Amino acid sequence: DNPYERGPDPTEDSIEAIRGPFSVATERVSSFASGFGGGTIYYPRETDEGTFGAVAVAPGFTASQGSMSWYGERVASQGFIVFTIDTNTRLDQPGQRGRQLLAALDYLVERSDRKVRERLDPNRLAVMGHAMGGGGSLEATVMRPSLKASIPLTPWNLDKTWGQVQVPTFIIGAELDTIAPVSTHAKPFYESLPSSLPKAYMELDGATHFAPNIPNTTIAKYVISWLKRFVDEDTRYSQFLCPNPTDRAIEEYRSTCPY
Ligand SMILES: [Ca+2]
Ligand SMILES: [Ca+2]
Repeated sequence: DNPYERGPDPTEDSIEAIRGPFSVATERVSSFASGFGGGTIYYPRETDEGTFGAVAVAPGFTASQGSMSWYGERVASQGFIVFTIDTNTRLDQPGQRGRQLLAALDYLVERSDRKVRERLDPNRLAVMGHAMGGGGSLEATVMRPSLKASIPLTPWNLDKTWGQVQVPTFIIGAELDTIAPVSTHAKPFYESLPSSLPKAYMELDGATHFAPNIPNTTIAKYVISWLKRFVDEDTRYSQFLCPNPTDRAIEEYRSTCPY
């Protein structure tokens, strides 16, 4: 038995659901957060199944210097601690965003409120981010190879070579993205990741750069499946990842399936 399995067996509808099986509480972080600005921690309330892995999330833009994000409730309710951090769109760069993602994770492990800390398995951590924060997801995995998963969303990075990445990486591209075009960012990153790495690339049909900023069931279901498979080692979710998804919303999918 896998000690990290959480929640009932997944179904095609459960992975698409807006709210998963866990109820979610939040903790706002504004002080003692210099390495990442600030953020909101979303966590499962139920403790009877054991502790949870965590994902730090760096969005591309949040209005009015906010930190809440639709990923928080949608992912945390599937059994994860989700820490959505502040953004500075006009200044964020990938290496810095990678540092901030890791600072957010280290905050969770070392300084988070006891209600979060007691629910956290500090050994099972992941990163995800949008745009320069997606470039930062890649950067973070090189800085901290012990991470369990990385999800660069419409990632932007001048550095196209990621052959040193050791962390299972799922890149989501937006087909019509003109800010981080998939032909020169997402796909070159994906193809330079090692052939031996569990990896995937999902291109959203007709989508623009800002698609990850709005609730999107295709993003959510495969983000959830990736985090389950790699943060929780939960092979009940392999069935949704391999063979490659064929959803109508997907223009193209590439992977190193089977994992
Ligand atoms: Ca490189
Ligand atoms: Ca298309």
